[PDB]
Amino acid sequence: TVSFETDSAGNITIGGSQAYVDDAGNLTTNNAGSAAKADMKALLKAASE
Amino acid sequence: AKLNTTTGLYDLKTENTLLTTDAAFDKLGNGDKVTVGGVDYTYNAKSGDFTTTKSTAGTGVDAAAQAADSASKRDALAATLHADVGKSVNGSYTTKDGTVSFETDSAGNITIGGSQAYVDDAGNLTTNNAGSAAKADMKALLKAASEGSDGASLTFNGTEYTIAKGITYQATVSKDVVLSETKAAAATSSITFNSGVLSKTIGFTAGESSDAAKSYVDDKGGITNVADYTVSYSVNKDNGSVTVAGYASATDTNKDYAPAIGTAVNVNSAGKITTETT
Amino acid sequence: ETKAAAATSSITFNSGVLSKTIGFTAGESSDAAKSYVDDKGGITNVADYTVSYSVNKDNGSVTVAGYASATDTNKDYAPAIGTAVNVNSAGKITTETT
Amino acid sequence: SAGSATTNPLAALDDAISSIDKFRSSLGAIQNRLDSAVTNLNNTTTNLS
Amino acid sequence: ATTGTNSDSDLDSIQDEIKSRLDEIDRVSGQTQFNGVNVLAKDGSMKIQVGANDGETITIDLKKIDSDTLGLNGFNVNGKGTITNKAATVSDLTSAG
Amino acid sequence: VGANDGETITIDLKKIDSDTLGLNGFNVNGKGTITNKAATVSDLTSAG
Amino acid sequence: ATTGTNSDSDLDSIQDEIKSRLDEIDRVSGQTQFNGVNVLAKDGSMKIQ
Amino acid sequence: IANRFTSNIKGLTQAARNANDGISVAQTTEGALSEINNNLQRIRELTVQ
Repeated sequence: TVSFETDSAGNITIGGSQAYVDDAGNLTTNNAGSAAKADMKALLKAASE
Repeated sequence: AKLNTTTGLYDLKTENTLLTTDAAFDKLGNGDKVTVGGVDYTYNAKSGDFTTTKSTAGTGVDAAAQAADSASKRDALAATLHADVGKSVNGSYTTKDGTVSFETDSAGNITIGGSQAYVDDAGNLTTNNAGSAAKADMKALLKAASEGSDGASLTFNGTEYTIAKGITYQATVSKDVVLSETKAAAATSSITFNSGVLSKTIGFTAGESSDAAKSYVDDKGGITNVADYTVSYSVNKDNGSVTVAGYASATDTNKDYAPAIGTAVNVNSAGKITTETT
Repeated sequence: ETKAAAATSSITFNSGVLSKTIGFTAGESSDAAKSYVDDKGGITNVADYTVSYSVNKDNGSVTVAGYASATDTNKDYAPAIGTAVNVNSAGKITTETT
Repeated sequence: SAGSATTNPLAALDDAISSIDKFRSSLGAIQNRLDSAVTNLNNTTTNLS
Repeated sequence: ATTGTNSDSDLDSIQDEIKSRLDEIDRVSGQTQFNGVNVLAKDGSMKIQVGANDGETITIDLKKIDSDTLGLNGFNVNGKGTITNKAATVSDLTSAG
Repeated sequence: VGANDGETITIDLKKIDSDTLGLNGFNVNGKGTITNKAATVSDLTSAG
Repeated sequence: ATTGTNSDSDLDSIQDEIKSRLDEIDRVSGQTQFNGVNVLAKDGSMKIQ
Repeated sequence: IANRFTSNIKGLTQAARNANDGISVAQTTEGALSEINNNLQRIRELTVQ
């Protein structure tokens, strides 16, 4: 389970810091492999795929 | 003093003790570098101990070498040292552009905010799992960081570890310990005395210097280049008084220990030889 | 004679134990050595150090964050990061508040 | 699960006061003996004169 | 202060006064001085020549009087004293290992 | 307090007013002021 | 003066008095004279037969 | 030794005067605090009403 603060116009923020979505679909606050795509649309697309 | 038959003078010879590890350690200063067994230690006077930089492993030059095995076993050893079963410890795991808190309790178990997190293929830390890629352990986290495309930085209670794109980290060893390895056997330990401007490297094997260097301490402490201390005394046959009639030294001595010629020789209160009247 | 002519002089500093030899051109050092003294006196052989300050735009507070050196420098002139910097009596930028 | 409050404050204070009183008594005795010495010195000086 | 009717604020005020007076004791001990000699800060002795020949001396013994030699260091009268600890449970039982 | 250097006693003072005791908008009847706040760049960014 | 209760004007007056007395010390040192010799203005020595 | 004793006596007398001034400061501040406390008590009574 992850609790995230969505911001205006679409953003992901965990613990006051910008959060990134993993390519496989997990949510993190640190980028790995130069794959951040810090957007809720990207999070939804990753979850769907 | 011995009488010189050919000249008739009295020559007094004083010996000088070779530099020892204890004296070198006493004279050790801030920023000094000690090389024993091929590993370099930096002395710290603030805490009075030697700081070291230890890489994980890597000796072979190709993939099919012992380098990978050594790296794996050193990673396992570090993870085992990170057990801390009795009490929990907090740290931070930082990627190239992001950071995350870390709170482990025992056996290298990753817990973030009271909920167990997991490590990904690229060392990413996520509270969730995609495809059952949990492997929530310190060993798995370290292996994923080592095999990851990008390096990471770990901050713990002790020193800060850096996983390169191998793990480089600082470590602390006691001066007494380092002394024990230096004096244990015929080691090639060398000490560099650095004043921040002036530097000299002394290489001594199991105590005394064997690098053809005249390092000695007996004069007043410290380091000196005088191998031998010999001075000639002339005894007046009529008066009976003793005067200094020059001196000779094995090394140059740069006339640093030169006493005045023709000055009366006096006996100190303790019984030594001294030119001071009072 | 060392300063006026374009000679190649050598100067040796000896403390009785520690020795250093520095080559000198006509007024400067050309021995591929750093040999800088301008900081406070003494030869500290550091080319230059750059200190990076982070400015907090919320209130305007300035702290120390980042040190760069063209030489090893042993972090001699590197203040600990995250320490609030102040202004000395003479207007210089300095970290202590005494 | 013993706490941090001092166990026997009155006993500790009594011990402190007793130590102070002993040291004061010692000083008083020394002062009396010194005054007696002064008187003896004056008498001896008069007789020697 | 030892009375149980007093509340936490009252105990805090009383202990503040106690700490102030202990500080006064320490200050007087440190600062009392005679002819450049701290009489109360050393555990030595003084010799007084009372005769006309050598050896005719009287010794005054001084004692180092302060908080340390009287105890009273953490005279924590505003503390908590004996407190009953809570019963164990399965959560911290497993946390213990 | 002493005759030599460093022999001092310190008296601590406190800034006592409405601000340090709260009570600013006591507002028993419900009509008063707050003097809300001064904005900052973080507030502007949050506002967009 | 070292007491912290004093204000700026009080410190100024006290330092004025201090400066006046230091000036007196200097004046006495400079002007003290015996037989045309400034006894306190020189670090020398005098020889008596 | 007489000079040292004179210096100590003068210093201690002046220190006693300084302590008296400090006591005066404390008394004035405490009177102001007492008046503030009375006002606060009356305000609390009004709130209860």
